Amino acid sequence: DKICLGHHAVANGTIVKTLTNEQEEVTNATETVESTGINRLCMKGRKHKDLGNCHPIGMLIGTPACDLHLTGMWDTLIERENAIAYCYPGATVNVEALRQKIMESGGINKISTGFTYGSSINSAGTTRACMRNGGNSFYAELKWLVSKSKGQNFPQTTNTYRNTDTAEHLIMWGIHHPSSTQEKNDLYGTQSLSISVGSSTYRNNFVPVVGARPQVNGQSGRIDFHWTLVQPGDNITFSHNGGLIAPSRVSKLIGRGLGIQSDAPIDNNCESKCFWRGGSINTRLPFQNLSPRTVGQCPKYVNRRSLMLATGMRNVPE
Amino acid sequence: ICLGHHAVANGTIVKTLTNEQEEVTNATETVESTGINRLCMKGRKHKDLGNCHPIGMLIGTPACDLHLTGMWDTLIERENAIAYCYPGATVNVEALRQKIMESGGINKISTGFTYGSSINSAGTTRACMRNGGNSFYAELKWLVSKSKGQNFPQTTNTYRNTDTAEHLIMWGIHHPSSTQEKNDLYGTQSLSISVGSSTYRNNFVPVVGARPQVNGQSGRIDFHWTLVQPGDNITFSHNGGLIAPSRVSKLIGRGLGIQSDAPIDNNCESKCFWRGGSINTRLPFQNLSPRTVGQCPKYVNRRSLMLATGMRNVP
Amino acid sequence: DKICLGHHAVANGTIVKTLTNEQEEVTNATETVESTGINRLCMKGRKHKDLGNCHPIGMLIGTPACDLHLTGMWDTLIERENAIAYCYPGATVNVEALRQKIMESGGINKISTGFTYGSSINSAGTTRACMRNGGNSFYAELKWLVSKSKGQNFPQTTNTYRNTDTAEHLIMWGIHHPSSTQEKNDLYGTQSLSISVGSSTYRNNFVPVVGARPQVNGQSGRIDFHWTLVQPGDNITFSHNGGLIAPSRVSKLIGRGLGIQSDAPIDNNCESKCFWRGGSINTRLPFQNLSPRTVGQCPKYVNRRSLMLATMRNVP
Amino acid sequence: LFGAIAGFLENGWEGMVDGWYGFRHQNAQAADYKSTQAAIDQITGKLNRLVEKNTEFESIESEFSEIEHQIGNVINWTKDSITDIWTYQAELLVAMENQHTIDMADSEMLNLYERVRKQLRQNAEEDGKGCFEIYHACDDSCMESIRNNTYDHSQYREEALLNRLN
Amino acid sequence: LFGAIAGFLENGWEGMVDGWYFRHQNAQGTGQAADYKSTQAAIDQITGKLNRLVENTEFESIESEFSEIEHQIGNVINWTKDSITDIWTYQAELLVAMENQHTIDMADSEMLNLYERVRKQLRQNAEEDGKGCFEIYHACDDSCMESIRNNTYDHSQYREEALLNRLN
Amino acid sequence: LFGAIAGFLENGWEGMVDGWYGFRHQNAQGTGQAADYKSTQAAIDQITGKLNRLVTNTEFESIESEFSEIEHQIGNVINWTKDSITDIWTYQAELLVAMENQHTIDMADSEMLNLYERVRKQLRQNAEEDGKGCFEIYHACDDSCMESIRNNTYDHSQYREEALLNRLN
Ligand SMILES: CC(=O)N[C@@H]1[C@@H](O)[C@H](O[C@@H]2O[C@H](CO[C@]3(C(=O)O)C[C@H](O)[C@@H](NC(C)=O)[C@H]([C@H](O)[C@H](O)CO)O3)[C@H](O)[C@H](O)[C@H]2O)[C@@H](CO)O[C@H]1O
Ligand SMILES: CC(=O)N[C@H]1[C@H]([C@H](O)[C@H](O)CO)O[C@@](OC[C@H]2O[C@@H](O)[C@H](O)[C@@H](O)[C@H]2O)(C(=O)O)C[C@@H]1O
Ligand SMILES: *[C@@H]1O[C@H](CO)[C@@H](O[C@@H]2O[C@H](CO)[C@@H](O)[C@H](O)[C@H]2NC(C)=O)[C@H](O)[C@H]1NC(C)=O
Ligand SMILES: *[C@@H]1O[C@H](CO)[C@@H](O[C@@H]2O[C@H](CO)[C@@H](O)[C@H](O)[C@H]2NC(C)=O)[C@H](O)[C@H]1NC(C)=O
Ligand SMILES: *[C@@H]1O[C@H](CO)[C@@H](O)[C@H](O)[C@H]1NC(C)=O
Ligand SMILES: *[C@@H]1O[C@H](CO)[C@@H](O)[C@H](O)[C@H]1NC(C)=O
Repeated sequence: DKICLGHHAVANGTIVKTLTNEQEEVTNATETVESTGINRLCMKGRKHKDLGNCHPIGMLIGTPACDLHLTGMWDTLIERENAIAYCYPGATVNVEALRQKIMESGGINKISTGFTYGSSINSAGTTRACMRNGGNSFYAELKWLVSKSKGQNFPQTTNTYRNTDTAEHLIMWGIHHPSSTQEKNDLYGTQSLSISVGSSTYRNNFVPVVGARPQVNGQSGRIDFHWTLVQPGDNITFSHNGGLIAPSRVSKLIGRGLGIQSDAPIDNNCESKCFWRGGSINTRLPFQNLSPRTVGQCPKYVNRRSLMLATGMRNVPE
Repeated sequence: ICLGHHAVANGTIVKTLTNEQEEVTNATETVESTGINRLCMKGRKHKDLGNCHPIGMLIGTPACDLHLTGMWDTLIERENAIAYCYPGATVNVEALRQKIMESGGINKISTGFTYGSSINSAGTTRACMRNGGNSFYAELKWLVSKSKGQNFPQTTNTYRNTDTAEHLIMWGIHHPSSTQEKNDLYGTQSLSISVGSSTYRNNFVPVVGARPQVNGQSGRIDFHWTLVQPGDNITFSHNGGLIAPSRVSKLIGRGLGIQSDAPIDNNCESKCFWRGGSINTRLPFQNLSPRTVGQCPKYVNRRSLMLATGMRNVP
Repeated sequence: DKICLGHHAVANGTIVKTLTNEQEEVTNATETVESTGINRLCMKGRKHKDLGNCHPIGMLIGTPACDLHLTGMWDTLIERENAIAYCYPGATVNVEALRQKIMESGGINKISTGFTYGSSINSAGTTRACMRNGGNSFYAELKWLVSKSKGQNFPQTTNTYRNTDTAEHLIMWGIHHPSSTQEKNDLYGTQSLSISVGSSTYRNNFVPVVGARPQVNGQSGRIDFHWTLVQPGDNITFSHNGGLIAPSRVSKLIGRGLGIQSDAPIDNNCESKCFWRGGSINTRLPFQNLSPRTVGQCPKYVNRRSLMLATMRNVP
Repeated sequence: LFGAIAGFLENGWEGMVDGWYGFRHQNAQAADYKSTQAAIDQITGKLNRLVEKNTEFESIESEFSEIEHQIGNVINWTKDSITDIWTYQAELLVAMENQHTIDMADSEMLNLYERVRKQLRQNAEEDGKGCFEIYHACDDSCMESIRNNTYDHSQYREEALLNRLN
Repeated sequence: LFGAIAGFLENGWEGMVDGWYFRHQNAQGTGQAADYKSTQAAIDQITGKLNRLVENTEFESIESEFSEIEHQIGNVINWTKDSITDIWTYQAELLVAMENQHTIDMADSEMLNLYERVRKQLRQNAEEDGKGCFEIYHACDDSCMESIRNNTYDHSQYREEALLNRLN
Repeated sequence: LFGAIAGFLENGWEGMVDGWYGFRHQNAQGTGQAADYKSTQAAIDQITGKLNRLVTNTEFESIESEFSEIEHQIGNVINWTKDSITDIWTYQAELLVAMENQHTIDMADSEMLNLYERVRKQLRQNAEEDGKGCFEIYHACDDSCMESIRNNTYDHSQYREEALLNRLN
């Protein structure tokens, strides 16, 4: 005649780690690190734009690939691995800043510069390297100004964009660097070329430079892109002897949105807020070990396979 | 004989490792809040710049005449401080500004540059004004031909640092609004300004273009600066466009730099400051501002954290 | 009749730190913060490379002091305080980025550019500032090009290096800047000078400039260095009227390495994984006191001289 | 560490699936509710604290385009240090709260072994087993009277004293 | 963790002042007193915790408040500072939670300890009802209760007269 | 936290060196000192468990040149980052050490309380406790019976009668 006080035990218990003991068996535990994430991009609850093979810069300049992304609004902007920025070979100055600025946006609106040109200017210049449909073409937001009659000197020109908005506008132009000392003469004439640009907050000048270069996309020439932010009430003046690739329209970045770099397939059933290069992560758990590098509302990444949080007493039986 | 613990009618609650709602007899908070919105400059030999920008000290904009020289253990910059009376920009402006803001003092040493009689150094603008009249940067001179339209003569001026500490030398380049007002000021010459020391080599060409009027001025003056080591000399070989240095600046020691629009209370001490006011506390954590300066407590994203100073309360 | 229960104590008790009491006597305690360092560089089990007075840039351009370090294989590269990069007074654009790039390399290889020059060009220009074997010389991986006749105009010239490797290549060229007009006219002629570099992924235009400056190593001229990466199956082209310091060989940074800037001399019988400016660190402790700037797989730097850890309450 | 588990108790009962803490008895098995509830509420309290913890972050480093080398190795060093810190925070967290977990799971056993002790009072005696010895015939009603926590030591002292001293 | 405060002591007394941790009955009347040593022992530990709390390396500015900052580096700074803030926040919550758990549980301990010194002192002469009260089987004048608080109490003095009451 | 170490055991035994935890007795023959293995070993094992936890690699490269100068802005943005990391880690070190020490001391105290409890339950009725850590033994205990208690072999029942008759008179 007696009474026994005891604790319960399981058949198969799980091991955890403590202050004083490694390999401490416990009745139950739950992990605090998530090692599994969805391969797909989970975009439910988020109105988003997918760029595919369109690079963000392209939106601002009008690369054919970005035709269906010249304007738009979005919670979330997704960029892909080999997206095209340039049809005509070139580069952009401080490109990473600009690209980031675009991924930090929640939409783009475009606005005519209202630029008009002299009769001695051919403002419909095109190129084999920038194809729309089957036709020779060019960047949608830019015009390649050449002298209407081959070989004459390009006239001294002046175009001033005037901003009448309550927000700043991003403006982008280009500078042509020909391949042959002939090409130059056939486009802008033989005169010394020069392209000054200037607003209340920006001053710069661009000399075109003929040089022997390898052909990229069947072109030895090069267009280098330059961009600045034009404040409300601010005007910006272009003064050019020829060489200026000049903006037809101008870009207003609008709102705030989450930029994503990835190649994961989009999915519209799954909910998430934390994204990385392959797939997405949604988990109650505070910690994670998939990606060291992640975007948005994300669980802190730790370099461990597992961290079991014990959910009960010591496991000890017969 | 019976045993028992105390209790109170009304208890303060604390978060706990297992319980987020645990009633306790008393407690104290571990975060600071609603700190003093003012600038506590007790003991600190400070210097309020007002409308004068840091760089303005260097180039001597009129707003900064009271700040051309001096010493200080704390430098306060106000939001709408004027860097340039004459419209322009500075190359690597942030590095200069931060350099100045970690400085304990500025001393001016005259360059000694002298000019021939075909050169006019007394050039001024309405953009820069003292006594309600046209003036210029008090530490620079604007060089133009004495005979309007003529050619600026090729000129050489070498600042020689004969100190035992490095000096910071600033100069300006003038980019004219139009081809006219260029010829007028410097002539029909091709222009060039090459600067060279034992540690620095750069070339500058004044550029002509149309631009909107800032401060009623379509011209531009961009600024540049380099360090000249002890026993090192620096040479300016120029043709027209150079805004020459008449003096040169030496930063002396360190000094804490504060950015703030808040008023200076001279009768309180502090170790910590942000955009508005100062923070004074023993507490390790605060939530007034993510961006602080000085011997500050850590910033935390919580409106409150309660530390139980007492046992669990059971009424 | 008693049976009793008790614990041990000692005469000397170790004071430790707790949550509720700053100074609690305890039987025994140990340190968790290392304060002692080797004072040597432990390169055993590491293929290492002590540069001496060879700055990593010099391995690219071919500075005399770096004659022993023009090509190599290593897993650890050590730079020294007295390293030379420029025998002839000049500068390099993006110098720190490039140096860090070299310091992350696990080897360098050289490849000829195959550049040739017409008989209006002296390819073998030298200087006093770069001594090799006794006598005037110049950067082992570059050629200084001047008119063969002390007065004549340097000829318009075009040289193209084509990358036919499966790996990126790191090309370096220089751009001389004479002190005077006289000097200028003597080296390249009275004509207006211009250099231009061009590839698929790169495009630049350089122009020499005459100005008066002080003399460094008895030289008032300058040689400003510039560099770029050149992708496989691509051409890089130089078009110059003179003033171009042209590459004779290009560099290929191979692999990964650890880059250590240290005063300490090498011990090739030490094993180690954590280093700093003087010496290295071999400990089992998790924290460290020696230096806030260490490199490699090192314990973490704490701002505390001592942090003692109790190994019971010692009451006597 | 309290005495109860991995101490004077040598074993835990696999048979008990109904609760953490239980009663067994020879007579002529059950589990206590309140003790289990007390011991599980606190596992759910830091399960609750753990599951909900985050600031919005953006992509400073880029995936598809080479970044400037100096800013890139500064970003890599910063990230690597934040990762080390959070890994340490993590391991410390789980080790601390596992320690607390087990120590408590011990404490909630002993707290109500000390209930039973002080309820039986002088009507029973402490053993090496941890499984109390009753000297008087308690039916399933007496034993239920132990577990419900209403009872009367008074009603049995006169009886049990006679069994302890003869 | 420990048993007393939330386990078998079923509430706290408000009337108690200048003490964290005594009530009797006897015949003369009822008097209430608070034990000095246990409470000071707990309070000292709490003060130690606070002093540990209130015991800062200087920082310069890295963001320009009043002017442009280069986008990319500014983003780097925002990421870094928000990250550090996140870490420090987590540390703050962790410290406050564990400090609170330790505070409460340690105070509970400090009660239990007194309960056990008293039980080991009264020895045979008394009994446990399990609300932490002790049943005294031999009256006890106010001076005797005072002796219980004082720790001057000899157990063998009342042992026999008490044992007899225990048995009958 | 537990009554034993700083409470009802006022002092420790310096003379005893074999173990953290021990038995000392007086009987008609003499007085003897011995150590209880398991009680000490548990605590030693948890201590060395801690030390084992105290002692992996992540490889960092230099971001600060020491022989070349660094750009200013990035330079002290880096000074800022490194000072912040250093503050974090030093704070971590102090917190870790303090809390781990508190747990260590209260652990040893717990092990002592466990030994005391084991002995008390083992002795049962035959002995009584003064609040000094010792047990008043009211039946004469042979040294063989002394390390009968120490072994835990000890059977209370065999002496049960004698102490009882001694107890009530
Ligand atoms: C005609 C002659 O040789 N005269 C002797 C001088 O050489 C010598 O003076 C020093 O000249 C220095 C510059 O000399 C070089 C150099 O760097 O070594 C000579 C190089 O062959 C020349 N290389 C090329 C490719 O042109 C090089 C170059 O022109 C400049 O470096 C370009 O900036 O210059 C230097 O200016 C010294 O300061 C100067 O004293 C004197 C003294 O030994 O004796 C003369 O008879
Ligand atoms: C040194 C010098 O040449 N100072 C001139 C100055 C410069 O020529 C000019 O700023 C270079 O860009 O111009 C000043 O006049 C400018 C002023 O002239 C008014 O008449 C006009 O109506 C205004 O719109 C404005 O352009 C000047 O004050 O800066 C005169 C000064 O002497
Ligand atoms: C931008 O250009 C406009 C016009 O060229 C300038 O604004 C004008 O303001 C003046 C002064 O009141 C008026 O005389 C004109 O009629 C206005 N024109 C128009 C169409 O609005 C404006 O000052 C320039 N902005 C800057 C910053 O230079
Ligand atoms: C680099 O130079 C080589 C050689 O001029 C170029 O490749 C040649 O490739 C083209 C087409 O691919 C052939 O028609 C030639 O016969 C090749 N020449 C030899 C000798 O192999 C290559 O196109 C250049 N790289 C770039 C990117 O312009
Ligand atoms: C003192 O502590 C160290 C570290 O734990 C240990 O090696 C040593 O054995 C201890 N001293 C004694 C006498 O045990
Ligand atoms: C500086 O100038 C002085 C006088 O002209 C001269 O003695 C000295 O050599 C110059 N210093 C350098 C480094 O050229």
